[PDB]
Amino acid sequence: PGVLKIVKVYLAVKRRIQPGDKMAGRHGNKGVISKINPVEDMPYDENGQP
Amino acid sequence: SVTEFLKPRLVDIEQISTTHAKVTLEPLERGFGHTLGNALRRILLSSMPGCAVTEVEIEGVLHEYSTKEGVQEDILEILLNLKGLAVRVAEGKDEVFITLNKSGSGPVVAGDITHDGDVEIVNPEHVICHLTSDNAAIAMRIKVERGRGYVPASARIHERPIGRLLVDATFSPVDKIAYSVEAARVEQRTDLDKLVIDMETNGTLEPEEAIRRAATILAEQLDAFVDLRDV
Amino acid sequence: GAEEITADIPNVGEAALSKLDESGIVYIGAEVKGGDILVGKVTPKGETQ
Repeated sequence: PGVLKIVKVYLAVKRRIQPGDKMAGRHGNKGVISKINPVEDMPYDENGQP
Repeated sequence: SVTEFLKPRLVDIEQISTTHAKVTLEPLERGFGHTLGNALRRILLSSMPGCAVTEVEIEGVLHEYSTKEGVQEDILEILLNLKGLAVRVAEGKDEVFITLNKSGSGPVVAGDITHDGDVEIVNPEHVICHLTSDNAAIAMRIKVERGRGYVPASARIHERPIGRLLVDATFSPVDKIAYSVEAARVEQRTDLDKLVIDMETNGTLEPEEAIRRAATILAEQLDAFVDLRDV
Repeated sequence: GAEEITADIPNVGEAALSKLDESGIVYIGAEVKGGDILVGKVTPKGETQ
């Protein structure tokens, strides 16, 4: 009662991973992302795969 | 002698496939193989120019979170597929428009794109979408820009008509870099070494050009130390 | 009075009305950021000293 019109708007937001987001496995290993490291700074194997 | 070193040269380029190569630098003195290898790997993996899809316009489509009749993939999945397009744009152009029109059932791939001859598609077998009906048709206008690094759509500085879809751009053509330092058989000395760089890219950038661009960046950044002064 | 949904928003320029239609409702497919007007509405107000 008293409502003349309703307009509903649906917004789609793409959320990317960032420091502060919570990530976990299936064994209770939870954590928060601290840094988004560049690829050249990450540990890599003998085949160059980081 | 002791004060004079031996400068490496490009002695071999092996092209295993269109997206895999080995580049051999020889001769290298003791310790210089690892120094140059790490420097070149860090420069190649971070600061190589390339060309990437940035804008897509599909007829009858207003946003990515929608469907098109006769197309099995959503528009979001089509944009994700277009992110994997390997495009080489002729020097002097930092922007190009290519078109993709296709009707009838079948996989719509990169080899169906119409380009003006200044654009080369390196992976024509790359699948962009699937048309599941004989009445189905697709017509996209794709924008390809030159750049360096990773420029997401949000980070682009801000009119844009509704229908134009922004695509996150990964301009760097280099995907994986490995390097090894092995023994070199030069004249009579045994202290020299050989650097082998394994490059896995998307086929857009040549190996030799990549090596020279990395070396140019390294030399330009070292110039500040070579001319050390208070600025 | 009755609140009205319209594009006639006082003290707002044509920059913020670009994404609105004649009825004052945002277009479908409009890329919007914080503070952008989605539905324009005006409420009658009384006498103000």
